[PDB]
Amino acid sequence: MVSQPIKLLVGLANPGPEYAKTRHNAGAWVVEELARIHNVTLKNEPKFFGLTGRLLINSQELRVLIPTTFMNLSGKAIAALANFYQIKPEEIMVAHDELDLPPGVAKFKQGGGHGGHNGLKDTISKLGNNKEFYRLRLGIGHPGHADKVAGYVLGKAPAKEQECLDAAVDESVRCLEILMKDGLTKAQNRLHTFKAE
Repeated sequence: MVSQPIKLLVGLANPGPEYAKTRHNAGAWVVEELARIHNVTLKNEPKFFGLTGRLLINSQELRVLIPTTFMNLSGKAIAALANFYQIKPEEIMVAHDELDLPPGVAKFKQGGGHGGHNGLKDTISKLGNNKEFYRLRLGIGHPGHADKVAGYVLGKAPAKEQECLDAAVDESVRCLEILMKDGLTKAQNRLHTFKAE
């Protein structure tokens, strides 16, 4: 129950209103919703290259971060904040859009590659070439063709598809609450049975 590894939750993003509802900001959506439910307004802290907060959830202290960097420079923010607060890579969960899962699905994972995701790739680099941070993989689906991936992830999902996304965001937030109460195994056990329809 009370033991779980996460001290910092990061939602990857590109900055500003034109990118806010693009697929590549899916991780930020999770952080935004968790903050909203827990009555925290994020603070722009230039020292941390991002928007930051602190939540108390089942007596566990959870810091949150939405970088204001380019997506490919996300690691600057994550490292700056984690090094200041003495948070290890293994105590970070990074929420991000996942091409290899469909809209409406999300999964937790420890470690792994970047999958060609520019934010994950920088995060690995800037955390001392350490892959062993946790991930919240928010499915966004994948276009046919490799050459279309950048355009796809920088696009806005159409309405019905966005409903599936928003439903997975919602469950992901519920399951982050469960992570903080019941631990990772039970949180994962619930999240991995979810599929938005």
